[PDB]
Amino acid sequence: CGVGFIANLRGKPDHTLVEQALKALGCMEHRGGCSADNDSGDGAGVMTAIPRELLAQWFNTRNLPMPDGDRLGVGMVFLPQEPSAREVARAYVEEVVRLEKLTVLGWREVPVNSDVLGIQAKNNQPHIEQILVTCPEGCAGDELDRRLYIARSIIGKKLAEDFYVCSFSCRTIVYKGMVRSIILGEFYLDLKNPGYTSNFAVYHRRFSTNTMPKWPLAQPMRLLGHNGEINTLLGNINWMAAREKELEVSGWTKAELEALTPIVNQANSDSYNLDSALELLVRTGRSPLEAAMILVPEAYKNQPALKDYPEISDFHDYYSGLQEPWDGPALLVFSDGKIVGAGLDRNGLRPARYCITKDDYIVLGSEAGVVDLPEVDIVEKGRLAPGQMIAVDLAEQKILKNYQIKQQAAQKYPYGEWIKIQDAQTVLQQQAAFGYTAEDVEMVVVPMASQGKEPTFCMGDDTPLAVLSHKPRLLYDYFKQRFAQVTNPPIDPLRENLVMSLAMFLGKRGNLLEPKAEKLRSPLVNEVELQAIKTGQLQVAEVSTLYDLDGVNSLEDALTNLVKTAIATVQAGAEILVLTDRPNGAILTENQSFIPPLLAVGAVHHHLIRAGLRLKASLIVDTAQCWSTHHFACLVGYGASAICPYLALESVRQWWLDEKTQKLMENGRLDRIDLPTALKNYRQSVEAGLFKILSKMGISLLASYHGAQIFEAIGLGAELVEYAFAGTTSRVGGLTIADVAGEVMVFHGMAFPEMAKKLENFGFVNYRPGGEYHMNSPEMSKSLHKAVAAYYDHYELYRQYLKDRPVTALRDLLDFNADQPAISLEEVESVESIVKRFCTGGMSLGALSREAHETLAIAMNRLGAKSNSGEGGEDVVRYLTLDDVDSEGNSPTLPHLHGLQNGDTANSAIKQIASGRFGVTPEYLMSGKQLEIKMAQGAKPGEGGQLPGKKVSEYIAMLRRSKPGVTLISPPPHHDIYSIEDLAQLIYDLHQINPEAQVSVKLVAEIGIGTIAAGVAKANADIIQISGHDGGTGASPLSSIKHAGSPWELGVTEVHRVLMENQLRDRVLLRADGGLKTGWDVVMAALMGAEEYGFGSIAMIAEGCIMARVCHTNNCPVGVATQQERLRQRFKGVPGQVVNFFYFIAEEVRSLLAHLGYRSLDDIIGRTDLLKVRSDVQLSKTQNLTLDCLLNLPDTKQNRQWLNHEPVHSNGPVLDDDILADPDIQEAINHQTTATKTYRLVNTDRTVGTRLSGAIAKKYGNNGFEGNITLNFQGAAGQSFGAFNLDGMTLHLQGEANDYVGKGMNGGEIVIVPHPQASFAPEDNVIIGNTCLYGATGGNLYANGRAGERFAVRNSVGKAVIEGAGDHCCEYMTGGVIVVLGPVGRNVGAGMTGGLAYFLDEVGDLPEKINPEIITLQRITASKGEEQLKSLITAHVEHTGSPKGKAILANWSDYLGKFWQAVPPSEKDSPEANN
Ligand SMILES: Cc1cc2nc3c(=O)[nH]c(=O)nc-3n(C[C@H](O)[C@H](O)[C@H](O)COP(=O)(O)O)c2cc1C
Ligand code: F3S
Repeated sequence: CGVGFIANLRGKPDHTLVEQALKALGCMEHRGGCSADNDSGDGAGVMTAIPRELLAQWFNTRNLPMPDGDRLGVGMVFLPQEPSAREVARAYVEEVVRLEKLTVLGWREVPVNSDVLGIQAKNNQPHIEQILVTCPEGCAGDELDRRLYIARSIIGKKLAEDFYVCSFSCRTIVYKGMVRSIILGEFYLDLKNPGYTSNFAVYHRRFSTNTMPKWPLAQPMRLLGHNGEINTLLGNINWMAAREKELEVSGWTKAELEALTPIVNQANSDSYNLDSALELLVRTGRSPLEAAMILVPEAYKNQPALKDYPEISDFHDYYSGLQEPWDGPALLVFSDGKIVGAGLDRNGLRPARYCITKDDYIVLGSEAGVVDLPEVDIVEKGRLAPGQMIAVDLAEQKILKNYQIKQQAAQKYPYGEWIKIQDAQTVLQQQAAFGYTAEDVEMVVVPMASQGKEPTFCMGDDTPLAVLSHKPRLLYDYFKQRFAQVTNPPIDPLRENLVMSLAMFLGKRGNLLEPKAEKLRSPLVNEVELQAIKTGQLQVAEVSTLYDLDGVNSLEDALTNLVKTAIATVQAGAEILVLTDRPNGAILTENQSFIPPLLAVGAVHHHLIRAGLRLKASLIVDTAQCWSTHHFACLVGYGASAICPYLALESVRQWWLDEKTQKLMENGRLDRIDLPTALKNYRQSVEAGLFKILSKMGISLLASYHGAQIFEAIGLGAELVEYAFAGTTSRVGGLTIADVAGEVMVFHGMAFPEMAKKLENFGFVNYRPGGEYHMNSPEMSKSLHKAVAAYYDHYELYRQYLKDRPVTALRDLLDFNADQPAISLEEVESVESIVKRFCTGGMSLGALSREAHETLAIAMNRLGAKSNSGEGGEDVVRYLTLDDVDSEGNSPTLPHLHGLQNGDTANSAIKQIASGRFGVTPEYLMSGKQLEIKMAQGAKPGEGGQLPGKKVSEYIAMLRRSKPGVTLISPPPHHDIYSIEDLAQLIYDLHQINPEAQVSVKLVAEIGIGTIAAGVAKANADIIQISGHDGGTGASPLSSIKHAGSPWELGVTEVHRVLMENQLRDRVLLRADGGLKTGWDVVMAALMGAEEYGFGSIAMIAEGCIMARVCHTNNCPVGVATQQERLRQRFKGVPGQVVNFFYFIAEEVRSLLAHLGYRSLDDIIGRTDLLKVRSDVQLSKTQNLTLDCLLNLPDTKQNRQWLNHEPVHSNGPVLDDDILADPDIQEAINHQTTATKTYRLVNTDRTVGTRLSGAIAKKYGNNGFEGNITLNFQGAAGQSFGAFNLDGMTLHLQGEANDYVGKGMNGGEIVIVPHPQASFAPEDNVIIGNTCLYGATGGNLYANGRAGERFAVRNSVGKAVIEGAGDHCCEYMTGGVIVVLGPVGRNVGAGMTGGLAYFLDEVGDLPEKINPEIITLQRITASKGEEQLKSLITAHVEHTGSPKGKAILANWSDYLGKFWQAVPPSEKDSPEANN
């Protein structure tokens, strides 16, 4: 979406504003979507004041007296087209408008031209009329709106696509529609009438993820335009909706509150809900600014910019207790009519530029150069940093973030006033009972306890799902974490922790609406915090999570009573309920059985909501059965406000208090571990894991994660879910309350009846004979390895093990159901033809040895399929076909590979763009048939790539242009894609640089993917890939391998269905992967919707992986996942083996096509109707699964056209196309020419100069060019200005630019300069957006102006001078030189790992702001430092003329003093930070 406002303070309403408002929506067009029409838009809208002049003519014609401005009041109404129904509708409006003592002067029909709508939108178009109203008592502004608010909310109970009130006020009005942006005024004629005039205007261009427009969903709402995604929606709604009965305020009546009855609702969009909630806060006596701060509060902690403002620190501390944040990225834009303004999500994930004149004429919006003021008169040119609002007030005043927040700091204050004032070894079998296992403690509790970080592992989740396994499992295991993919970003929990919190509030949440004067650091609480708390504010009835045996028979009863006990106890005054499994002291064999802590905490939490009582108390779960990071997050997820994991804490006590352990600590394990540390490590590890999990979804506060239920269950059933976990999806439906009972029995049996010596080991993490099954055993793989190596008996073995297995994934419950006669292999398409559909899938060069990696590329190239470069860059040497190959199978260009032919190439068909941008270079991008945006990977969705330092050889360091020793943890988000439009932009950058390349977007299966893919389709992508949780990794958290992401059967299916329903299916190719190792696997993926099929681990195995499982170690005994030369030498494995492997899989595909009866995989894809549920299978845990989700897909027997895709989507006529169209092809082809050109830019002009860069890149790679093409530009530049700039390319910006300047820049220069006619201070005024220089790789950027956040985010070699910045300055920087000449927001060094930066922060406040995890603040001390800093600060001036530049430069000897230099422990010893 795009958004803004325009305000005029010092004038009376004019038309120009309206005019400008509309022009501005024009420039939002790329931030918006269109329907299947390619024409109707996802929405476009405009809020203004009442065009009291225009309405004047209605009154005249009717011979009627026009009421006072404060007393007129106007409904913009969408009504049924059908006459009879439109009168029923009209009669209702009036029925209720009359029910508040109001009077209807009548209706105005709204002049429209339906002829410009696109066929879809026109088909759907409601009939639009404005109702004009008054109060005979004499009501006014506030009171009238108050009544009108009540009115619209009542009419809202009948809301329908045909029947919706867009706005009903005496102050503002909304014209909005399913039109494309510049069509708005074309459609609504009122907006092109010179009688239309307003002081302000909010505008909004929407971007939806479907193709079926609903007029109400267009969007400036009744009160705000909202651009973003509430990632916490379910929680926020659930809390908000429990407030609903006890609403209570100043003289608002109890029946007037019961009138807004449901002020929020799961079925509406985050935005309709936000607007609603925000509305309620305003109508009950707060200004839009304040209420925003209540619901979408800043991150206030550690903010040195609130030194002088302890008011607002306190007014957040207060509310932080009352109301959880509506998280997710968000630019809000609102007007009361009285006030109008904008503010950002806590994290500042959307752009927001403002512009101000001498006459306080203000202009905010997602983009800089949009409403065209006369620059000679701009006074400020600002932006909102994360948290900031900016506002206007009718009494002619702008209002910057600070006065602002102070103004509700001043009032209702009590802030910092009312705040202040507020022994055996039974353990070894308790442990069994509560479900502990040999591995749970050895592999998880211990590592947390000893190293203080949850364990790391490799490879994918090999074993079957909880509901299909035969081994016992917790209830926790049935819940997979959901995470952010395109729709919204993850945040970095380590680099950006400063923004989060695990605080939790034990008080009962009172009244939001009344600020009356009348707290857990972390959710984990020790036996100490627990004693402490059980004193606390209130007493705290234990409810037995326990129950006896026989007679009071089932877990069904025990649950029931617990709820009743719980309900009953809360009624009787209890403000905290510790649910224990340890009531009155002890756990027995007669206390025979538990309510699993997750199942209880859901029950009491939902049942209480149904009781209308949750806001009353708050929940502590006091349990044994909770030790693992995930465990904790289920709990907080479904209710728990805090956890005392009394047994986990206990299992650490016993471990450290043990001879074996105590002994090793004297030599072997770290005897730097007093029991106080072993425990302080155990929790500090639990905390880092919570932080992590939240971040996977972009969530800052456990307070927000709390109600919200950020999971998708798999194998829970219909009633089980409704009872305990209401509103969580389980599209597969298994476990009954009985069945969960039966499971807890399975390991209740084994601590009690029997005997206790060591908890059992079930091969969960690591293959074992006795234990859980694994698709990839060291044995299956040696047998497959020897099979490929020949050219049989190993397939016997090999397939054998693959028969031998139980159910493992959902495709196993399925089977074929042919609909045509069997056929002969000889009719079927050839092995050669199928093999083109295969992909080897993208494992990084770091992760794998170059031997292993280059080999896959060769076999894949041979088959005419594709392999994939992972996130590691690619060695340039690879882009060349081999001649040097000789008789022995060796070749000088790649001396470490074997069995090469002479047509061979090791260049990767697919080239990956991941969050770290590691190799991402103009020629990189250009050697590449396809380009992949890695949104996420199956082993670890919310997270980002991970490369232990051990593995960063110099080679890897060279390829990644990063530092030899140093660990590489890439950022969770791409700093580039904070939203769907953002995605759309990156695709366009890519199509822009290599128009020839297809662009894929790689997602992980999880509920919601279908909706995301719809958007990706609309964002012009060429291929979507669905990865399952199955997938492999060279290193991930173990919790993640076992807990994040759903199965690809759910992914592909959903993507396939939603795209078909949305009519986008033809737009896009579907690649599926995750645990595919077999013809049958491919066929199942095909039936399910996939057209291409990916293989990681088996390609690996086929090259010689055993399944050691030590990838993260650098030890592959076998040369595959190491960088160690010794081990690499052991690499057996030749392209021919991976070639032959793929030919097997193919062959097996041909035979399946034969039993099914079709000639070609093309004929099969999507024919889900060829699947039936299998006759043999029975599970151990439940009677069956529901498989509607896999079987009910769109018929595909006839409609097969979606299977024909255009070769490559295009960016359209683009400015670069003209540039590349004159006398330039000379400066290029004659390797050495100068060329100057000059052009006007408007901010539709995106990615400028990038395609020229590609054109040069393609002919002389990164460095072959000695030309001097200069392109000077003027105006406001679009996203990605100068991206991937080469040497020999210089770009001039007379003007300003937007986000991502110099994204990917490789070489050359970019110079940006306000326009001379400015009269403002450059250094004091913004000139560039967020994420400039992103993964810069060389080149130089100079800019007189501030820049926004993440300046030089992942800079590897780029140099720059700017004059101020937002937060996250130099975020994951790694090399190069950044010079900043003005203030700079906080977190200034997060994970920066090499390179030098020099600030100059004269408020002197810099070290309070800096991130201290790694970089060090020095004062320039070494001369060559000076010399480095000068020539830069000088260059800037020679390219620019900077005033602050020239200043320092002539008083070189003064500013140079306190003026800090940032040194990563790595440039520590270099001629510029030492001597
Ligand atoms: C050792 C290893 C390293 C991987 N590295 C990456 C990575 O660099 N980027 C990425 O998108 N996927 C990576 N993957 C996942 C693959 O892209 C692919 O999706 C996955 O291997 C398919 O699952 P499968 O192993 O079951 O066949 C890696 C997988 C493994 C086995
Ligand atoms: S499991 Fe990994 S540790 Fe080596 S054996 Fe396979 S590459």
